[PDB]
Amino acid sequence: GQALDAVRMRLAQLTHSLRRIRDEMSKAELPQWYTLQSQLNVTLSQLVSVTSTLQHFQETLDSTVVYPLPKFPTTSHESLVTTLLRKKNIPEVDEWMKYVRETSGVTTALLKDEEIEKLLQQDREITNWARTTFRNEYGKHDFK
Amino acid sequence: PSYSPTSPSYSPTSPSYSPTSPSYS
Amino acid sequence: MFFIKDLSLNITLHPSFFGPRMKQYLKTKLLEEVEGSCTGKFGYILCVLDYDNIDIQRGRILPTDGSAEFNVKYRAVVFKPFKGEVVDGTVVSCSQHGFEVQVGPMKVFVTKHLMPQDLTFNAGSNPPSYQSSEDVITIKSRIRVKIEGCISQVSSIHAIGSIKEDYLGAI
Amino acid sequence: EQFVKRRRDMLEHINLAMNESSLALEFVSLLLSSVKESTGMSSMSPFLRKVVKPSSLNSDKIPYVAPTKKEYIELDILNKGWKLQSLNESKDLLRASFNKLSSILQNEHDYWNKIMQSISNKDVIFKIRDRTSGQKLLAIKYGYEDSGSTYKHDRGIANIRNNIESQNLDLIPHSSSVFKGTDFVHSVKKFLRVRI
Amino acid sequence: MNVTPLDELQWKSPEWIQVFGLRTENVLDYFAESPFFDKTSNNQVIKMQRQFSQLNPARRQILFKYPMYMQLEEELMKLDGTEYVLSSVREPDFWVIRKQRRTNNSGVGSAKGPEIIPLQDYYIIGANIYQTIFKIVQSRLMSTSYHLNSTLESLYDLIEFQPSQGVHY
Amino acid sequence: AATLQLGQEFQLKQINHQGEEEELIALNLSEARLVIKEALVERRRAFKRSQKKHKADDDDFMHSETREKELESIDVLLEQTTGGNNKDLKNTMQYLTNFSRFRDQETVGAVIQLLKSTGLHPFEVAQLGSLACDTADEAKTLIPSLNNKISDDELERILKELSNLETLY
Amino acid sequence: MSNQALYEKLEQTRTILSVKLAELINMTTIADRNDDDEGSFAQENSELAVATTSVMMVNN
Repeated sequence: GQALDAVRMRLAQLTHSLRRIRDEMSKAELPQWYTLQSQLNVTLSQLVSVTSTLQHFQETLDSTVVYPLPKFPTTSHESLVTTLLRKKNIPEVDEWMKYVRETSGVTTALLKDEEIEKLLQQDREITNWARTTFRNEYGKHDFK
Repeated sequence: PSYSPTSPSYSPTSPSYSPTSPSYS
Repeated sequence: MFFIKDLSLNITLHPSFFGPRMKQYLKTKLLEEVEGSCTGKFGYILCVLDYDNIDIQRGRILPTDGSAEFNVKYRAVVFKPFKGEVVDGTVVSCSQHGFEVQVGPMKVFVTKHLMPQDLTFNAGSNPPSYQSSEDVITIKSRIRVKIEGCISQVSSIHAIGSIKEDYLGAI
Repeated sequence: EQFVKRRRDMLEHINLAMNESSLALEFVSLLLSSVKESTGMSSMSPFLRKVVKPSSLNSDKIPYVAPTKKEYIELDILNKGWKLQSLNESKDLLRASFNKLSSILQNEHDYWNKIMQSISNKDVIFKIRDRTSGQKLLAIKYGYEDSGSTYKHDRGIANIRNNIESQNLDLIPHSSSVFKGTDFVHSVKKFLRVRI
Repeated sequence: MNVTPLDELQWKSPEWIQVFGLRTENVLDYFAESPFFDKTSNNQVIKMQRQFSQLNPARRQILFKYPMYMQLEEELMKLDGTEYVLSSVREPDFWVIRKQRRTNNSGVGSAKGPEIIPLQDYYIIGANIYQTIFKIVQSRLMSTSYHLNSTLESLYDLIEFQPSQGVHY
Repeated sequence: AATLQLGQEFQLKQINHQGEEEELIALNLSEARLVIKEALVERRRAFKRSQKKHKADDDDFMHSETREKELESIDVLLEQTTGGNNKDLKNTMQYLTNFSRFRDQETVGAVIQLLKSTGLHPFEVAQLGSLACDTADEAKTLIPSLNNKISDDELERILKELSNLETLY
Repeated sequence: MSNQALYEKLEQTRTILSVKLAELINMTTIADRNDDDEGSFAQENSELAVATTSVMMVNN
């Protein structure tokens, strides 16, 4: 419950920041650019913190089993229950996902040790080489 | 205390995207 | 410790300021005399709220000199500690007898008898500091001090604190 | 009108983004309310408070699914796939940003060079704040005030304006702020005539 | 081959409710023909055993309320494995089952009874059936992030810069 | 105030100029710094309005990029609002700025909500807002009032959440 | 004055260098790394949150 409580408070403050940026964008007059940048950066880093904390406590969230209250009446609140207990993406995200699979050529249910595995090994090395090259370039010139 | 509670942001107008397919017997 | 309190003051206005703009002179006098002061009854006077909402009272011309005295009430944020208070602060100066920690606008001193022996004075370090197995305390190091006593004068309040027990030192 | 259209579009987009985010808080506020009522009361919306007494979320235990090669390698190569797409979009967005920046930036170097090679030295120069605009503009003192003249009516101050249409430089005096047009030269051109 | 996740899978059987109707007596009978009911579960084995024999907080409340539920224990205690049992019922529209698997560890040194372990969540709402909240939260957050990205790229397109003023609109 | 001995001058119940009892108000470094900054900028705006009466730029002060820029804006504010005759105010403001745990108003509100949701004493709440403790026992020893009054799990949760809430500089 | 401008350009240059190195490492190991050894520290625990953090890096 502690992990979900932290999840709750952080998500609540994130929603509060979203409400903030909303009611300062809803004005007919746009404020100064700098205030918009500050709000954007704060809210966006807060979203990063949300993602990181959600990532930290995956096990507590997975262990929890959802069950309706005995006192909660489903006969009158079935619409509210079905609003919360359904969780599919917006279609423009699933069609974006399908277009991304098609554009990249990636598909992840039949892959085996032949050509794609030699390509996978031949990719690791470019990253390491580029990292070392830029470390060398940084070391070449004194930046202090 | 609590500076301000959150405004109710319910969206009942959201149509939902529940896939329905296993109806035929 | 920061708190909101209701304060009053008696201010004497010179006869040469007797004109239609007397409220402005009273406001300037109040702001210039009260803000930043220290009173042993209420600690340092940090700030005054609702400047536009200053309360005023009718004048009462003194029978001896002609200066008009006014009673002004307001609400102010002030700082004052209590016995047994624990506060974080910044090390100011290092000495062999102990150290001095600035907390808010005040100074709390700790004597070497008031820390555990694990903290040893190092003078060869630049700056000289207190070094232990886990905690190192020096300039600009956040240090928690448990205030034990306070001495109040007209313009300032000094404090003496101890860190003799556990969970004290560098954070 | 396109600005209004795009502003409405981004408003409705952010509203759609926040509508789904609200439900996350709605579902997750229940646990503390179940554990501690008083702290949890404020978390939920008033409508959800009216819906039911909140004790909804209670702790429960479920075991972790037995792992195998089957889903982690597919997941991590699918994530490689999504991050290769983010790299692609990264390169494309950076290229577009740099193209826009290069085009605009070379435009202001064009105007900058025009300004630099259009200005001569000439007289005593400062920055002043315009009464109507409020910004800083270059001004030149041309008047005989320092030369010994006692004429107090005019200060001999002319503001420098870079002509947008002709890409040239013009001088606008302080006193004659009524004539706003291209016929200023002939309208203000006065002279002294002696007839015998 | 694209498969719809079973968590969102919803079955409707109008013919069964028209013929028999919704009741706790035949709620398991209603569930039997669903895809979620595994044919390898010991419940089906008990069903064929019964057929052959014929041919030849609220947990304690629902425990004591029905005798067929009793018969369910005295026919299920002998067989250990994946089994389907009722969780709770509120009439006349809401039923939920309890999806648990049993391992009757009768080894020496364990004074506890058979081990009961959850496997899945199933909710019978009306004539419909419903089956992770982590996925819901991450999906909502990612769609929100996509919309925010679209809005911010549009706003940055609207942005215009001049050296002598800064950035304006 | 180890034993919550606040005396008559700082009683929990305060009598205001309106004659109604109020809860004693305690502010940590962040709340006090934000309040004094708001008061100073409001006074500067009032002074400018008065000067315009006798005869845009203010948005950059409240939003500071860095600590050094915030300190420079603070110095300008003191020069234009205080007159430079009050060194104690400058020292207090510098101490607030250097050791402000939280810079944004929303995060400070989050900290206030987290600390005062349990209904603890305002002294303890302000102390917790001022002090960042790694472990619950550390805070309990350094705050003797918190002993016997808050469960260790709750204090640990609050401290961890507050440490997570700290905005990176 | 001019010394303040010197210092400001100093953090300007170092921030360029640091963000350059950051975007370099992010895009190079944008291909997520799976290593059985405990020494490696690369976590991708939630599916689409990864792409969100990626576009985070891009926008920053």
